[PDB]
Amino acid sequence: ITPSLKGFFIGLLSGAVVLGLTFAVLIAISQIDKV
Amino acid sequence: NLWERFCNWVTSTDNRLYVGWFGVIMIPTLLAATICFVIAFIAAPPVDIDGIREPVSGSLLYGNNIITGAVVPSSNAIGLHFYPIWEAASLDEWLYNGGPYQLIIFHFLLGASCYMGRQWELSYRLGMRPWICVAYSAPLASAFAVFLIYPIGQGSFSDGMPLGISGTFNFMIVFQAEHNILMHPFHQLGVAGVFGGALFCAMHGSLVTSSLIRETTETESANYGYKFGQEEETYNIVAAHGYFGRLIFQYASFNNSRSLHFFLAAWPVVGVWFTALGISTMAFNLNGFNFNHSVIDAKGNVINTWADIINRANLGMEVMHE
Amino acid sequence: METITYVFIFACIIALFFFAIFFREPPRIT
Amino acid sequence: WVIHSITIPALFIAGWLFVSTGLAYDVFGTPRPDSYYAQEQRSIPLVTDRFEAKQQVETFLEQLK
Amino acid sequence: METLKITVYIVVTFFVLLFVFGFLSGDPARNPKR
Amino acid sequence: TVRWVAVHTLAVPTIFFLGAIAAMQFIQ
Amino acid sequence: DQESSGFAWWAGNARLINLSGKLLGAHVAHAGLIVFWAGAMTLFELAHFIPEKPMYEQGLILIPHIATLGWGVGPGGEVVDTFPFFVVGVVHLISSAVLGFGGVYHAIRGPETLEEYSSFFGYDWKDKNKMTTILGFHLIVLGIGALLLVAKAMFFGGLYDTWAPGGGDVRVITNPTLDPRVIFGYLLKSPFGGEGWIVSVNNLEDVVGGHIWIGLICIAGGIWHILTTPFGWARRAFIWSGEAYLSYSLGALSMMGFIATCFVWFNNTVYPSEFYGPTGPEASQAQAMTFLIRDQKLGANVGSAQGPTGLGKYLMRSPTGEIIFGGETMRFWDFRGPWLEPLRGPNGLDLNKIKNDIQPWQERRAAEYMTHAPLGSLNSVGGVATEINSVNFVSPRSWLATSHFVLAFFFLVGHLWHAGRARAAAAGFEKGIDRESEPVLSMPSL
Amino acid sequence: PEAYAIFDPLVDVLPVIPVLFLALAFVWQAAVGF
Amino acid sequence: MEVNQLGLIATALFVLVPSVFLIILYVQTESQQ
Amino acid sequence: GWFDILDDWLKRDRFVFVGWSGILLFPCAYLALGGWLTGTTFVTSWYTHGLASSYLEGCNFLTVAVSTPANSMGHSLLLLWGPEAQGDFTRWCQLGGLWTFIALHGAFGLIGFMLRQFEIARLVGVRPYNAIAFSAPIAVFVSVFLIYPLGQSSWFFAPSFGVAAIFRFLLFFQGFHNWTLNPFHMMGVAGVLGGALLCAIHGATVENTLFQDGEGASTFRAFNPTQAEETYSMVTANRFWSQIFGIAFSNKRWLHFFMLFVPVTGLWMSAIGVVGLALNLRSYDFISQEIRAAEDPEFETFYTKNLLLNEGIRAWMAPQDQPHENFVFPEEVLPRGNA
Amino acid sequence: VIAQLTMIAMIGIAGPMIIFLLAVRRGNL
Ligand code: CLA
Ligand code: CLA
Ligand SMILES: C=Cc1c(C)c2cc3nc(c4c5[nH]c(cc6nc(cc1[nH]2)C(C)=C6CC)c(C)c5C(=O)[C@@H]4C(=O)OC)[C@@H](CCC(=O)OC/C=C(\C)CCC[C@H](C)CCC[C@H](C)CCCC(C)C)[C@@H]3C
Ligand SMILES: CCCCCCCCCCCCCCCC(=O)O[C@H](COC(=O)CCCCCCCCCCCC)CO[C@@H]1O[C@@H](CO)[C@H](O)[C@H](O)[C@@H]1O
Ligand code: HEM
Ligand SMILES: CC1=C(/C=C/C(C)=C/C=C/C(C)=C/C=C/C=C(C)/C=C/C=C(C)/C=C/C2=C(C)CCCC2(C)C)C(C)(C)CCC1
Ligand SMILES: CC1=C(/C=C/C(C)=C/C=C/C(C)=C/C=C/C=C(C)/C=C/C=C(C)/C=C/C2=C(C)CCCC2(C)C)C(C)(C)CCC1
Ligand SMILES: CC1=C(/C=C/C(C)=C/C=C/C(C)=C/C=C/C=C(C)/C=C/C=C(C)/C=C/C2=C(C)CCCC2(C)C)C(C)(C)CCC1
Ligand SMILES: CCCCCCCCCCCCO[C@@H]1O[C@H](CO)[C@@H](O[C@H]2O[C@H](CO)[C@@H](O)[C@H](O)[C@H]2O)[C@H](O)[C@H]1O
Ligand SMILES: [Ca+2]
Ligand SMILES: [Fe+2]
Repeated sequence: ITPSLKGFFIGLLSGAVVLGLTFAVLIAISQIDKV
Repeated sequence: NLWERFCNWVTSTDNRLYVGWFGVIMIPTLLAATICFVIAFIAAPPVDIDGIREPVSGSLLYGNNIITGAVVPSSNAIGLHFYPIWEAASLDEWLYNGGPYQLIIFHFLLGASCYMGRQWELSYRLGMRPWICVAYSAPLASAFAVFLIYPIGQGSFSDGMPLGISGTFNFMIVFQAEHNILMHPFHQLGVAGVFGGALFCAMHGSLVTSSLIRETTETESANYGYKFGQEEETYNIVAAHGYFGRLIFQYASFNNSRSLHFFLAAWPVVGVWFTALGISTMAFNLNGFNFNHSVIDAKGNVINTWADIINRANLGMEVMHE
Repeated sequence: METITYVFIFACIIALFFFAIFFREPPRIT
Repeated sequence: WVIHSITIPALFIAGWLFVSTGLAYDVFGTPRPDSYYAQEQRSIPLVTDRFEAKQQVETFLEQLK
Repeated sequence: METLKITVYIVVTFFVLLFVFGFLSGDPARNPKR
Repeated sequence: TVRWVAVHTLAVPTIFFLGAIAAMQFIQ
Repeated sequence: DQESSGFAWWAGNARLINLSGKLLGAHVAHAGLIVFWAGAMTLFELAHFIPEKPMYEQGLILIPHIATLGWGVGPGGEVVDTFPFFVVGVVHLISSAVLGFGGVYHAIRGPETLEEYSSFFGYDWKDKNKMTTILGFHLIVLGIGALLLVAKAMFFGGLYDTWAPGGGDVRVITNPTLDPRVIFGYLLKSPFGGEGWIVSVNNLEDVVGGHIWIGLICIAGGIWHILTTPFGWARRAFIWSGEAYLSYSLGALSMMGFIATCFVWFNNTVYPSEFYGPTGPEASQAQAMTFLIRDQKLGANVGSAQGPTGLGKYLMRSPTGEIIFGGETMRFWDFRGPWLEPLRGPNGLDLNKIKNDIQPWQERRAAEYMTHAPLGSLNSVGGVATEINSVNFVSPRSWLATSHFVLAFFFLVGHLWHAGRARAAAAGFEKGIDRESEPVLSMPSL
Repeated sequence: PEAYAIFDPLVDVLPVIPVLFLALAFVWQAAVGF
Repeated sequence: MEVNQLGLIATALFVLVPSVFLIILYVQTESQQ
Repeated sequence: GWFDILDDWLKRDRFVFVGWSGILLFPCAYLALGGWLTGTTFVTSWYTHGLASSYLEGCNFLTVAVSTPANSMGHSLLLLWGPEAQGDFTRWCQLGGLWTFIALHGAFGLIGFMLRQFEIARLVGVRPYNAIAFSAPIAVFVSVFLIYPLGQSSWFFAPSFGVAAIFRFLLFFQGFHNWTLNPFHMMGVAGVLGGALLCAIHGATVENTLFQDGEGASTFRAFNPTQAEETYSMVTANRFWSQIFGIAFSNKRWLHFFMLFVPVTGLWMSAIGVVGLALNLRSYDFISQEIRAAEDPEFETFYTKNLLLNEGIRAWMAPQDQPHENFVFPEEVLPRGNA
Repeated sequence: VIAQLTMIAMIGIAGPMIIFLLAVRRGNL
């Protein structure tokens, strides 16, 4: 695990999570306002 | 009577091309411009801009693609003087000093003006609200600006636009050198005026094509279903309204076509007027503000903001021209 | 050679104009 | 009409300070009005190559006069 | 050269002369309505 | 709700940059 | 009123077409502004004004006018006492205070229509008589002032002089030139290069003698119209109606602009290059001579010479018998300024004479016009076009010609706008094409 | 002039107020409300 | 003056073939009953 | 209805309309704008171009923008962590990585707008000539800001996202790439103008033909948008233009579709040229005249005069514009006129 | 400046005031 690889890992790791977290918010919110 | 009958024929609308009273100037002058143009464009003796040195061949017969070929404007030696045929000593003298330029633009302009009216005096005789001639002022403003006006600021038609596809490019660049037109605000609106014209031209073109009440089969062309003279509405506003009304917030959708189409025609026009003002502002040497040494350190060194790069490039060009 | 192509190309333009103005099929009403 | 006499003033003053405090300087790394040319040596501290710049920007900034 | 001078004058004078009377004679009278 | 989330997350930073604009013009 | 009787608000002024009582309220108020603006700039400029330096240096668009009538100027363009400048501006302000006050009075408490309170003042747009009656009075009044100029020219004080045998400043004209030979035939000159149309006006006394005619022509005009009534050929054309009157006004007013654009930019006679700044043609002209003298001064003879461009270093021989400057300046060999012409000999410049005949003012002044060659930016970044951040100005002579042009341009459009709406209105279909019967609907189909 | 020496803002801005009339028209439309 | 020797054929084919292809389609349409 | 309930929520009716694309768009878009302003105010361009244009220095509105990472910084994407930034924020702004932050977040945002411009349709029923029309800026944006830099030594060559920035990018072509004469760019100037022109001429004609549905002089409020017949007679407008310019449009359909066409086709045929110019295939000296120019100096065309101009721009602009190259030109060497 | 600036702010604010007083009066418009 060199600097680049480790560094790159950090990006995607938090990156994906951030992207994935949005989905939860949307998913949850929708469930909240069920017509 | 002959006159009363003749007058009735000019005004008459049955003609395949309407010639109003403005057509009495328009038709002969333009037809005289073109004839003396295309010829002069094809065969121009190597018109000289400065009697000192350098003849310029913008003619088509001499080794010129359409791109490079242009009618050279009049020389500086001739200055701004009215320089018709007979006033010039010899015919070849009248060509060698750049006569045909000064001949075309006069008949062209004085032709272009009467055209602006000819659109009017037709509209008056078809019984329709006549504002087209207002809209047409925008190009005609630009025409007078670059052809007639700007050289007056320079006192010579030499600095006027050489008319041709390379000639025009040469003009702007050199014009950019001296007056720094890019940073000028009036031009910076003219850009908006042109884009937003092209922009709106796409949307108002798109949204209405998007919504078409379907009289056509899928195999058949979609256009042909429109019958010239349909008193049905060919395009749903209710459908297309909410479209743009959903795409962005519903408040701005311009419910009213009569409200829209006007705004459609105000944006490009008013955009262009400022340019023909932006030029005339330049022709008098009132230039675009160039922010220069806007930044400086405590040490007196020049932090050299972008505008300086442009300020240099222009400073580069002007030396090149002379 | 060079020039004579341009005049030719430019000619057919004009020969289109005069041709396209007068000879268009009138789009009748209804 | 309630907290809009509170939020805006307290918040707008923050932006006022980060300029006044100059906190924005070392946050965004903008040069300071006196800081361009360390010593005299008038030349562009132009960052050059990769896998360096983090260290190379240090050099230009290191001197600072 | 010189003959051309007077010629242009005559020709230009003619149109412009032919031009004004069109309006100086009953131009508004020519229109769909009145 | 929905609308509030728009302006709040948009115009709020605007008020925060206006500090930077003004408080700058008095530097130097 | 509201749109119900009328049209929409953004255009809402033309709701006034049929209300004369409101209409006077408009103009008198509007005229009030123009007056008020006039004196304002006067005082506004007077506060920031520096009497020592020249006027064009100050960025000053008005005081030159007042000065040009010879008040507080002094010889040498001295600008002696500013108090006459002060009196002019403040008086217009006080005058405006009356105007708008009246303008308001007709705007509100004044009668909404004048057809009753005063039948004399009452007028109908469509009437071709009582209106023409009005056209007389103004044309009389407007003709009075023209004479009232000459009252300044021939009698009270004296007007500015462009060309005096020295100093070029102040003279009271004795004999004005008047006759159709040089007056009516004057405007008959070509507009183009080398002969101005009205822009030549070599002699001052032209304008005075000229305004005499325009003085005595207009006074005839009123007396003509007051005692007359439109003829047949008039009635058949011109579309008598509320709009058209405005439409005609524009066209005239427009073409006036382009003329006014032309004077300020070229004519040195009326606007003295001295305190209006040097004319564009003179600028490069004078600069070309300062280079000439500075080199001719020291160990060099420029008379018979060639340049790197081949035309010579300074002097050339025009196709005309006169010899001129070279460089870009050759495009202006027509210019004759107060300083240059005496330096000129029978044909062109007399080189031997050029060296000797220089004055203390000329060379200095001719060099003073070197720094200012009309140029500059909207933020006023001056010097030669690409010269970098030095000598920042825009010569006021360049402002007017720019300004009035842009305005004059619009009024062409304006003229071409109302003239459309005027005639179409009279034609009745201005309201939009009629859906019942389309005029095109039944026509021979080509 | 020295008798008038100070009215700073008044003499500083007279000329802007003519523009203000155009602006007034809109406000005078605003209350009227189109 | 000197020129691309074959450049002339370029124009001709670029003029005629697209042109012709529009005619042929058109003359057909004219024959539609 | 797990996935289901999510759907209807996105597709519901609210103030604005957040579609599936909205998830992609607003975050990606709001950062682009949200980034640009920040980089505009604070982040300098100094260590990159050696010349500071940014809002917190003295610089105005027009002359500020976000410059580009330098040439020897290469084509790297400059992520926030990265090898180079190593997760350090400050040096990630100074290197101009914020630039790339704008482009990429912009592009996807720019895409996300396009998709929205679809997702509206299928739940409305309009035909999607809107999105398709919008592909022209896409091509222009992608070609200029993405394909063109990649055809160069690094990101350094690209518009800097500013008012004045784009200008030093304009003359940048005229001097080097001789752009005006590139024919693919002449098709563009056709399109734009041809768009602007016909934009104005349509809006004028239909505004000059109105059936007079209302009373008052001003006809705007005169329009009632209820199941009406065409608000303006095509019959008049047709016979109108046919007698002046000579050729008219008889199809409301064929007209508008021709509006959509020209601006679009105007840009694409320009977006081709730029790509062709990313490779430095730039349209340039005609072999005919050049060789002829070698047969005499006196022969001159408004072409030949441009080559001097394009020559001067290069030499003068070069040292400032491209400090990384470390150009020093002597004085006499600059291709000055009068020589 | 500031003194002068204050003088300018005070010197011509009759526009809005005029309308407000008139609005309160419900005079004519
Ligand atoms: C001689 C002066 C004059 C006079 C008295 C009139 C009189 C009239 N015109 Mg008119 N007009 C004139 C010149 C004149 N015109 C010119 C020169 C033009 C061409 C520009 C026009 C174009 C014109 C149009 C297009 C219309 C009129 C209309 C009218 C009628 C109502 C007035 C109106 O709409 O106000 C309206 C007042 C406003 C809209 C407020 C002004 C807002 C503008 C945008 C101000 C911008 C100017 C400013 C300097 C730029 C911004 C400042 C900058 C610092 C940013 C009235 C009969 C209307 C009509 O139908 O007539 C019957 C109408 O629609 N005029
Ligand atoms: C600047 C020139 C000007 C002038 C002189 C006028 C004048 C007028 N307009 Mg008007 N208008 C203008 C520009 C102008 N307009 C512009 C630019 C627009 C477009 C924005 C309009 C749009 C417009 C509409 C839509 C209408 C008018 C109407 C009117 C008339 C009646 C207005 C009214 O009821 O006043 C009443 C005014 C008040 C109740 C308060 C006004 C504020 C006061 C007068 C301020 C006093 C000025 C100053 C501070 C004091 C000076 C006096 C001092 C020495 C004591 C009036 C003659 C109306 C009309 O058709 O006429 C009947 C109408 O419907 N105008
Ligand atoms: C001046 C050029 C120009 C601008 C600014 C512009 C802007 C716009 N056009 C749109 C639409 C369109 N444009 C169209 C045709 C055209 N548009 C054109 C030219 C432009 N169009 C041209 C020339 C054409 C062809 C004639 C069509 C057909 C459409 C639409 O359908 C659509 C519409 O309906 O309008 C509302 C909108 C979509 C914006 C968006 O999705 O934002 C969201 C995207 C974001 C936030 C990405 C960020 C933007 C880029 C990547 C980065 C910007 C960098 C900084 C933010 C600022 C840079 C600083 C500058 C000074 C350089 C927007 C209002
Ligand atoms: C060398 C320089 C060349 C310069 C070129 C200048 C003209 C170019 C204009 C742009 C192209 C034409 C735009 C309309 C296209 C169109 O679609 O017009 C069609 C025929 O037009 C054409 O075939 C245009 C052919 C050439 C036009 C000649 C113009 C003459 C001008 C004389 C000036 C006198 C002062 C007919 O219209 C449509 O035709 C049918 C289409 O389905 C339907 O009838 C539609 O409803 C509609 O009527
Ligand atoms: C920390 C900053 C802020 C807080 C905590 C705050 C608080 C709130 C809250 C809780 C609401 C919803 C409840 C209600 O409407 O009474 C609201 C509504 C609103 N506030 Fe704020 N506010 C802030 C800043 C702002 C700003 C900068 C604006 C600028 C215009 C603003 C304008 C509004 C608007 C327009 C609404 C209506 C929201 C909607 O219609 O959906 N607020 N505010
Ligand atoms: C010289 C002089 C002077 C004086 C002045 C004068 C003498 C002037 C005049 C002028 C004038 C006196 C002008 C005139 C012109 C003309 C015109 C411009 C007019 C108008 C009208 C018309 C043009 C008409 C129209 C029409 C037509 C054309 C056609 C038919 C229809 C109608 C009728 C509508 C002075 C002192 C200043 C200075 C010096 C010089
Ligand atoms: C970079 C970055 C970022 C971003 C940020 C943001 C998000 C920002 C914000 C954004 C925004 C969202 C902001 C806003 C602002 C705004 C402004 C600042 C504006 C201003 C305006 C103006 C200035 C205007 C002006 C004017 C005019 C033009 C006319 C009239 C008058 C007036 C004055 C109004 C983040 C953190 C994410 C991440 C990291 C990095
Ligand atoms: C003081 C004085 C005086 C008087 C004067 C006057 C009285 C003036 C007036 C003034 C004026 C006349 C003013 C006005 C006002 C205005 C304003 C304050 C403006 C502002 C703005 C506005 C409010 C606008 C609005 C809007 C907006 C904001 C947006 C949208 C659109 C509109 C347009 C709606 C005298 C002479 C004795 C001298 C001494 C001192
Ligand atoms: C309304 C339309 C009116 C159009 C009017 C013009 C129509 C006339 C067309 C005649 C064209 C004659 O075309 C003529 O071709 C020859 C050779 O091909 C060109 O000649 C070219 O090659 C020859 C050698 O072959 C060289 O000596 C010459 O210097 C070079 O220009 C002429 O420059 C061109 O004029
Ligand atoms: Ca001050
Ligand atoms: Fe359309």
